[PDB]
Amino acid sequence: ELVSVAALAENRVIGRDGELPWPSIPADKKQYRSRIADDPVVLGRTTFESMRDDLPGSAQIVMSRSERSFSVDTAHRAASVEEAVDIAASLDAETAYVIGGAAIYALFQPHLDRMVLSRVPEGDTYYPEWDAAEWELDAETDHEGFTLQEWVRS
Amino acid sequence: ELVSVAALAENRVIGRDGELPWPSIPADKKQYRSRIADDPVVLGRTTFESMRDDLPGSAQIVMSRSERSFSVDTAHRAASVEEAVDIAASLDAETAYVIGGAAIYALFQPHLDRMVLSRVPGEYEGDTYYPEWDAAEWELDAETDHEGFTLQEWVRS
Repeated sequence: ELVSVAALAENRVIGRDGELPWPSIPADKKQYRSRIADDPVVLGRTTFESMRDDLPGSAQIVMSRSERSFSVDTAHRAASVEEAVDIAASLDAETAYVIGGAAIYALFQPHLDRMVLSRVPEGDTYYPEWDAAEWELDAETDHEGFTLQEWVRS
Repeated sequence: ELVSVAALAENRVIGRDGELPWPSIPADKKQYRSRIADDPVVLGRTTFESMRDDLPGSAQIVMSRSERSFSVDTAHRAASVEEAVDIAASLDAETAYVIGGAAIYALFQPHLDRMVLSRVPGEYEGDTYYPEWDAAEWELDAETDHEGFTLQEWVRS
């Protein structure tokens, strides 16, 4: 299954300028990074290179509008949602996570099975709006700085 | 203002592996083609390609990965929502429409200002869908019955 990890405020903002409107949240950062640590990740090309020191999962399916060969042996290039899913399927992935950024989210949201949202309580980039009546809140653990929600399709 | 125009059955289906899944409705097509007639139209490369004999507004902002040469005097290229708004800002346009396909409606949904949606009335089988939208975020500006569909104009809250 296809699932996205995202931390977003009440107005659905995920980013202002470049990154976070909000400050600290290491509770959040421990959480998501543990979550995706052993399964394939799907990410924008700039987020990939913004994490060259500490790469996000089992592998990385990198969304590029351009053909790219990578340094890392675990990095892959996908040009579409379909191609990404095929790469993860060739990896024998059980699940693959969509961690950012905004264009990638919008793009994958129609194909998403589950959503691990960190509800944070003014910006330009956004997490896509979902139908509240067509997703069941599977879990809602209260945490430090935010409140983690896993949302499944009905 | 960015505004989409789409026709979907119940299930939000907008197609089946090539074309419309529902048959007739030329009152849809007349009103949709005339709607977008003069303003710029945001659309995909394959949707543009297929529409080459007709072509929907006065200038077409073609959303594609590849940087492409287009020998059509006004049919621009875009690699993002942002670039696509810049180019319509450049053409002095008031309104920019998203004609789609499915991936493009998705990419433009968090930026939309309006949705102009024709609700074709039965359930159909498909594979390409128009995106879901939160009930709390959108207000229904108007809704009219016509033959074979009902056009809805949804403004954001």
